[PDB]
Amino acid sequence: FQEEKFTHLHFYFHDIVTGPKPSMVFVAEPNGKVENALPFGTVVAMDDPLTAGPERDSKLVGKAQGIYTSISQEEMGLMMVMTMAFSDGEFNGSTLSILGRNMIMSETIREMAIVGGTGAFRFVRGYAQAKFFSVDFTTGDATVEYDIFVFHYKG
Amino acid sequence: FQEEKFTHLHFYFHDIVTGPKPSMVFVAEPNGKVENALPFGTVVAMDDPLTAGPERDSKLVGKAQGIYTSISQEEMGLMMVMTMAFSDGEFNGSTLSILGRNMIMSETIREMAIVGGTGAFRFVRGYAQAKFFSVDFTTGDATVEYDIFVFHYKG
Amino acid sequence: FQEEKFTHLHFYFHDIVTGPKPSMVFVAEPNGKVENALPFGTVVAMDDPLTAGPERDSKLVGKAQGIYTSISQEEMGLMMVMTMAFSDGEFNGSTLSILGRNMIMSETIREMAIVGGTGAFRFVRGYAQAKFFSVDFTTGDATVEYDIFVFHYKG
Repeated sequence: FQEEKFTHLHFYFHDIVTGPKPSMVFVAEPNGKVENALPFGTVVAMDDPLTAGPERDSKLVGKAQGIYTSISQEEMGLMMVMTMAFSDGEFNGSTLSILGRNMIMSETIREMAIVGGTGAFRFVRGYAQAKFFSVDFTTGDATVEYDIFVFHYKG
Repeated sequence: FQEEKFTHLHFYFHDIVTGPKPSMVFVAEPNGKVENALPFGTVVAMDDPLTAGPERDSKLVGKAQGIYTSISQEEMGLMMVMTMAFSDGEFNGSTLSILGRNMIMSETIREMAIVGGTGAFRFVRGYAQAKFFSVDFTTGDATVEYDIFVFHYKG
Repeated sequence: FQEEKFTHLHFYFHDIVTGPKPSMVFVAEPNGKVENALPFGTVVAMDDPLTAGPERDSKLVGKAQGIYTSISQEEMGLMMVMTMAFSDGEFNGSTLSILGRNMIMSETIREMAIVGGTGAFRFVRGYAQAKFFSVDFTTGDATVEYDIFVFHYKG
């Protein structure tokens, strides 16, 4: 391929459901609630911290902001529609966009396309691989390890 | 163009509204219901079978999973935000992403960009053409013929 | 880069909240209403005119159709999930897709990736820059200047 730059991004995504300041909010629950899962059709909006380490209080490097939707009638699976926006590193203000299926119950390493980027990631080509560091299905709290491989151009 | 592989995909998308196990669910209906249409602002989540033939019981080849939104005040038109995920063929586990307008009342052949892909379709370039095989606007039941033309790389 | 065509698009986006025929509708308001802002998790569907000039009654060149979501807990910021569809110009029926963060309170020039296109914009590569012409946060009425730079191919 012809891109001028390659970058490996590695960080941890936190969906914080419990506690006094959750990172998300239910947008729609057309099938109500069920224990340990999000019923088909549930939509959640997220403002989720991205950190350098698995720990919530490790260095904040960005936010994953968007919505996820429960899109499977047979198991819990999510559609992620979101940006990853970076704020304390080598591409402050730059973003990556994701529109990807996320089969959190049946795939251990989950691939999502990078469908766009801005700033340093204008015209980006790339992909993301997500895997759990920790998940509690009774509450929804999750810490998700991301590796993103992006090919892009001079800023 | 420079891609190493080309694939023509051809299948049928089923939005099943009637019957004992619909494939979709209303997420939001801010303008209620109207006969034979989805009012502006309506959002539906889908877990829609993709089959090799027009018949519902023909070979299941994947699922179209995501949301569609009624986005026109003047006619019924949809925005599709979804993945197509393939499960019984040459690219099991691979997906394609669509973020496209879908003017089901005023275009007979409807083009939607492939905005991303995974697995076999990592780094994909392509487009989809959709046209009705059958539609019942009084219920919403629809069978939609898809041709997708994708350019991609070795797995 | 290798594209055969380049096009500079310039137009004005109107989100019309006040008046007898708003261009949008609230889809979900999980955190209710607040003065001068859209609370985190709010989703709006839009059928927004695109015009050649800042004036609402200047030449209609297309529609921006999709949803925007309030995705920040700390300031008002939007995720745009939408198509721009053109109707009275050099690419009638063609569309561009956007999946981008839109930090309307903290960035004066806001970049969004073009994540796909159709028709004349099949296989497009490009980006959008948005900046206010006018905004009234007490009502939500906004006129937004867009420049879009797209690289594409013969039709």
